[PDB]
Amino acid sequence: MVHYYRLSLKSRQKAPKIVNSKYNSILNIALKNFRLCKKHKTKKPVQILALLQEIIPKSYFGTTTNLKRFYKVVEKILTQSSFECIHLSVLHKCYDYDAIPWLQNVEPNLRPKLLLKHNLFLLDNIVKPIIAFYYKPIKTLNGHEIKFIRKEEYISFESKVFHKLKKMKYLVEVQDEVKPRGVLNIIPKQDNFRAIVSIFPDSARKPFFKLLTSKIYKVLEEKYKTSGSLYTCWSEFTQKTQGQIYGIKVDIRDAYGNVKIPVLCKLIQSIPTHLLDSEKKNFIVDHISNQFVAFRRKIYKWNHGLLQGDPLSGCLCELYMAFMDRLYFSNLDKDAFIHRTVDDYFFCSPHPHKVYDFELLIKGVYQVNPTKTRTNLPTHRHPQDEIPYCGKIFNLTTRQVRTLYKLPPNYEIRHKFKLWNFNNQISDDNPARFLQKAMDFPFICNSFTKFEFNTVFNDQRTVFANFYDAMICVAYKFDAAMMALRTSFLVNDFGFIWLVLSSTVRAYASRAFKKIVTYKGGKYRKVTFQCLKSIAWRAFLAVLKRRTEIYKGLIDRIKSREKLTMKFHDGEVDASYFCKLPEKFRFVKINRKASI
RNA sequence: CAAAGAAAUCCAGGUGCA
DNA sequence: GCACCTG
DNA sequence: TTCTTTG
Ligand SMILES: Nc1nc2c(ncn2[C@H]2C[C@H](O)[C@@H](COP(=O)(O)OP(=O)(O)OP(=O)(O)O)O2)c(=O)[nH]1
Ligand SMILES: [Ca+2]
Repeated sequence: MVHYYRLSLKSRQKAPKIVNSKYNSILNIALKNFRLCKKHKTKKPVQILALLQEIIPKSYFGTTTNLKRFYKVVEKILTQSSFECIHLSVLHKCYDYDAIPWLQNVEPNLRPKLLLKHNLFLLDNIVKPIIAFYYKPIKTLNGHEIKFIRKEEYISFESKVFHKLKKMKYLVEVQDEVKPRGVLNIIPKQDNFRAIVSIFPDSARKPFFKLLTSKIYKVLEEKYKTSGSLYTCWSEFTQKTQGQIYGIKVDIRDAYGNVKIPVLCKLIQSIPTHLLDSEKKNFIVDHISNQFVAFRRKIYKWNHGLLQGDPLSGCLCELYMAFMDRLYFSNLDKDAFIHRTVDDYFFCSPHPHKVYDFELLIKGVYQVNPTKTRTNLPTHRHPQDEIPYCGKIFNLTTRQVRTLYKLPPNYEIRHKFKLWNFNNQISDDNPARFLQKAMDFPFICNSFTKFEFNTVFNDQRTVFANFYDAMICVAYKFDAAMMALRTSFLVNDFGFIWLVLSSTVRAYASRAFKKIVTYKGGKYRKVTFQCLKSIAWRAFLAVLKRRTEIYKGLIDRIKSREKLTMKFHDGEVDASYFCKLPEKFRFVKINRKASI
């Protein structure tokens, strides 16, 4: 039933001085060296694997190659993603049992069991504790990526921010007997920070909060102009605009923090009575006026707009922005396009000065985050025709929409994928089931929308490009799962791989084909299932070719068994885009190596 | 002083999947 | 329930 | 880098 070992540090344990009789005495040496290792702690940087080599004697491992099996697991811990696991059997399979000196008295029957127990003891009582002793795992919020930060460096960063917040009077200490609603967490955010409350899990008032949220959204639906969907707005705008489109995307700085609580309170109190009780109005006003958080053994009032991480802040920020929109961003020209997602505005017009006027208007009403502004206005510093907005890239010149992929340089793309689920575990002899979950649709489904696959404003050229890019992601997930099979399942025979990949190619082409038919428009010429299959195969080939030694036989079947010919039925499509990794995808890191 | 342990990743909405 | 996305 | 709780 229990197949997985979690890589996360939370599973660590307090080590004893010695082990009991049924554990072998060899661990006492590592325990002794472990305590001695901490007495030598230096601010100077440390390499964990080097430290373990001073802690765990070679004689524990027997052969130096048996040591490598264990340390490969540690290296995975040092480079883990959120939720990542390994198979427990990795801790005892294929070890050289004849060469482990402290097992030579145990019967051949009982050896693997004992090695699992001692390896687990080392990992849970020495390895993970020594990592946690030196480092703090920071969840970076780019996929499931984790970065390990020296504790001194993390505390120093956190103390800078906390001092700012007190100095600005955003955080004000109250008496320690005031009850807080959660714990303040300062998360690193690309050289900046995100102050959130981690809300205390209170399941008693969750139904009440859902009720209040539903009430606020009914106020919004009933009393405020409901914007068309982003897709409908772009479709109608591109259809009626004949010239060059000009446009701007802007982002509000510190959006929740700059909600003016006195204005929001007045707004809530003016909601009509049939839409919100007097008690519920008073409850919300009291709720957002008295925000109390715990931090480092003290209790603070939060006095900077709405607390990020409180469940009610979401619908209340929307209420505030809808009000701002009614006051300031309504009755705009019929010519123009506008759409707002939370604090992000996308404004376009065929008239450049109207885009300029909108920028001036938005900058008078809000404080803008100027690092996030994107525009093709010629007067601006670095104009560009591709505007990122709501996870898509809108090309103002060609009117084409492409999926936005967030892949910084030297980003390990495996951090995007959740290959292991501790609640739904898969046996080490069921590699097929592991791959089946890895190739399921939902993780990539946001690249399979009407934005990518319509032929209303998108040409076939960009429909095919969107599909190829999505299948590049799928192929990278397949590769990441394959790495997991060989290092954790220890799969020897890979016969079934050809079929899963064939079924996966066909399932994804079939999903794209249906979306293309559903969202067909005037730019549709001819899209064939066969052309989509060929594109999907070429995406896999482009990714598999990054490890041609491992995938040589697989690459060779693809080329000898599958038709890779692409009848685009559109002379504007460029075939060479489908013969190589797109540039955004060409530089992602695919080899994991510990740095700490 | 020594050791041990702790220093808390949350929320709304969306796509959907099956 | 799952696993992605937006802010 | 702090805070408890125990040698
Ligand atoms: N609880 C929570 N709220 C979030 C998260 N991401 C965004 N929000 C909410 C609160 C932010 O104020 C608002 C705008 O999102 P941003 O990502 O633009 O952050 P912010 O505007 O706070 O700061 P900025 O100056 O743009 O870096 O959306 C999140 O991960 N957790
Ligand atoms: Ca913002």
